[PDB]
Amino acid sequence: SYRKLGRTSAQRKAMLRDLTTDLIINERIETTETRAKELRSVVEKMITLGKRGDLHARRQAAAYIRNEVANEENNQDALQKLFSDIATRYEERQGGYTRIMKLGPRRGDGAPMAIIELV
Amino acid sequence: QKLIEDITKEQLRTDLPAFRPGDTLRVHVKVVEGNRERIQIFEGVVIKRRGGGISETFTVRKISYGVGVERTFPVHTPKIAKIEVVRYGKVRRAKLYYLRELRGKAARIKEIRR
Amino acid sequence: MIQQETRLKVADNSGAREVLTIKVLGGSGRKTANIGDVIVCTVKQATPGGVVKKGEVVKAVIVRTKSGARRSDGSYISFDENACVIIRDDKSPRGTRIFGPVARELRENNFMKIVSLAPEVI
Amino acid sequence: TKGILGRKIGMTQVFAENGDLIPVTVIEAAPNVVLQKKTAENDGYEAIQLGFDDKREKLSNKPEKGHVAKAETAPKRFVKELRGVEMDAYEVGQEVKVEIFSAGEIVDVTGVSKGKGFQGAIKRHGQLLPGRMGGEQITVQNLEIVKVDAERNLLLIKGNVPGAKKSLITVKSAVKS
Amino acid sequence: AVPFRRTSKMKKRLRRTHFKLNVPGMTECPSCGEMKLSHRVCKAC
RNA sequence: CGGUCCCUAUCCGUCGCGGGCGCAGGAAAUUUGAGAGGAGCUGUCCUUAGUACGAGAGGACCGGGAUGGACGCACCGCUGGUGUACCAGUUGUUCUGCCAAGGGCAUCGCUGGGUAGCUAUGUGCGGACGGGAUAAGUGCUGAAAGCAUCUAAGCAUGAAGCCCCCCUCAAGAUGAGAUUUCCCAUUCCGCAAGGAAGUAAGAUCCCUGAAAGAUGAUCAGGUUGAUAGGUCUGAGGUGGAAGUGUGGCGACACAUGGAGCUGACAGAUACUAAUCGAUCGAGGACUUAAC
RNA sequence: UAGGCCCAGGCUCUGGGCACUGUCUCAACGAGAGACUCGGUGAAAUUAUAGUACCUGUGAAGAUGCAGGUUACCCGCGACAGGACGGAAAGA
Repeated sequence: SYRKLGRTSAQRKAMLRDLTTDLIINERIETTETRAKELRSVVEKMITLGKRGDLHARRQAAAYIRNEVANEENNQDALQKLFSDIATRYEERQGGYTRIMKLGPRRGDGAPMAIIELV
Repeated sequence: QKLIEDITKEQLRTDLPAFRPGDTLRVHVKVVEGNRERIQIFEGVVIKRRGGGISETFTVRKISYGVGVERTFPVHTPKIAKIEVVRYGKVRRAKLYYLRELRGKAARIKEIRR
Repeated sequence: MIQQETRLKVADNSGAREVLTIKVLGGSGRKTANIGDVIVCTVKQATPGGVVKKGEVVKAVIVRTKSGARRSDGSYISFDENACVIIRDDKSPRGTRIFGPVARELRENNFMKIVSLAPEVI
Repeated sequence: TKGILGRKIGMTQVFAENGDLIPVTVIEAAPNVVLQKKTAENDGYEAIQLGFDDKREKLSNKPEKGHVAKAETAPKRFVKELRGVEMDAYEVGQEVKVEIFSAGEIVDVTGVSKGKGFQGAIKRHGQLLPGRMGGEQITVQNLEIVKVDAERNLLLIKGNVPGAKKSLITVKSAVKS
Repeated sequence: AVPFRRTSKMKKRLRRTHFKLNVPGMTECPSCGEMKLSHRVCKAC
């Protein structure tokens, strides 16, 4: 099935949306191991939506991506980055746009940490 | 589950019209009561179409003598001779449980024809 | 699934309009009953000019039930309310007419006398 | 006594000649091979050891390859054993196909029920202590065979059968008879 | 639910026999000679 | 002289699940069964039969044959239930600069449906057919007591008792059983006893997971590979998307178009992650007898 | 967010009828918090010592510790509530 991640039904959705947008922005994220394991699927689905490029997929993506700035130099939205920069980079891959690398335990709570990045 | 589909493909029927939940059917079910093979005809409104494959089942509702009757049939049953669709109904849904409480005019609203 | 205290409509000319079950005749631990069973009833509403009065303890057969009855061919049948027909001694009705459709399960029990009087058996 | 090993696939329906609907279970049983026959003078009892569903050579170890070398087959994933069978009419290395059975025969089916974990007393022994449920060997007797498919190696059994999907199932001829 | 009596030393030591830690699973980094958890990362290793 | 109750309850006890060692080499599978537990139930109808019997009225015993109920065990193909990361409609307010389209909050905001899994009220099956020794009883033959006598000696029958037949567990059964297959008998110290070190067959750590699961455990896999995610194509569910065009003063309707969307289901596909590694693991005592 | 109605008598009480329902026949699934595993921190009541089985007897109250027998490899984790000479109680 799917993990509940210790949240309620709405907080889980909010954290997933936030992490997806953050990974789109920064190209590489550090978070817990299970959060990355659950984030992989949604971020790959949104990359798949961006690879289409039509208006319908653009609005489906917009109904889930946060309103944040990718880079201030060109006044570029995260959605614009998704549909212009990444979709062009992964034009030949059939799936598997991410990779998780395990780091080790956190000091505060012993949680297992992991880096999730775009290939 | 392709294996099960190959197993069961030969019993699937092909002489079937296309009907939707909301349409009016006239089923010809065979009755073997006094042996003496007879055809009893059912006419009503399709309420459900759950299923998929050889397990697909549909429900038909009618009103007779003031009492509403539900009869459920498997889709591919050999106890059915033939199905013909009398009317086509415009409906905004797939399960029509709401009209099992409607009576008369409110229910016959469904008779909207496409 | 007719149980004790279940309130059923009555669908013959006997004069009873409605009944309330006292107990389910059959087996020893049987708690519920379905189409084609016999129960003991207490009449609560009745017409003033019938054959059965209000309050008597009688016997009746179950004819219709919202809970369905499944048949051998995999089909089902269901109705909109629970209906009873008043009975006496053997499996004969205490009325001349039966209103509404009855189930075809009444046939595999030896109830043809009330089956023949039904306007339509399904 | 006659039997064969397979694995469960799922449940479905079969409209029969009368037109009745009969729930069925599908068992896929590729040729089962006799790997060894135990004799009374050597083992103390008489039985035939059945092997089924060969597996990749990496998944097998050398003792398993050696044990199956006499029957001249690839190592088998599942191995069971049948008692009370005619000790002749079977040979080491021969094949017991799905045709030892025929439509209408009465059989017994044995499997392992689905696990349920730590269940409570109310659900375990309806109120006798709570504990782990499921995952135990169960036998359902007097099941009727509906149809035998030789080419796809299928048995269709009326009714339900213990076990999860794609688990091992034993189909023997009925004992009570 | 009240301890009827104190617990002796020997029973305490016996109960504390499964209360211990496990040696980690460590492999040496191809480049470098650092030790990391198996299936963990250390290019900086 | 009964009641309560309250931990969860340290301790004994009971249930479930692991770790260790043992079982004279080290391993992987398949098993016998000392012993233990479970199962043991009922209602109507057809027959014998309107039969024996009974003044009539009334009316069996036994044996068969159907159909129900309760209980037990499994399972989700069917009828339903739930199904908080599925689909749709809708109120208030607020936000993405605006229109259109969407997001947040209001019990999952409310309402109509529903995949997988889990379920009963649903479906399938069971309690059968038989055998053995008996107790109380009914008996044959027969002495004491020339006869007779259930009995003293000897032979029968005999019950929802009992043991086998059915189902399950079971070699820590320290009495530690049996069968098949694999590895072989290496190097050092110590004369001997014995002790260390690399290994063999084989496993584990670690990692991907679910048909398993509180955690251990169990099971499917680890780059001559489909274990999981993604992608592609499907199955089922909901039900006619956005944009554009047309008709209407407008709310809206129609076409494009079974359209769009789709968690846990199936098949292909190494695209991403199961990398490299490390640890453990034999060299087979003595006696007698048959060879 | 925010009252269930109707017909009665007695001035609020007793009623009666209807509606409605997990109160139950009889429970099933789902959500959260705790329980459970991992990292951090960390008490209290109680306590003659203790390597603390069961049965039948014996016995100043009721035997773990007495006699005779029967069973039982060593160490844990999670449950139950049987004993708990636990506390509540209360009759009296």
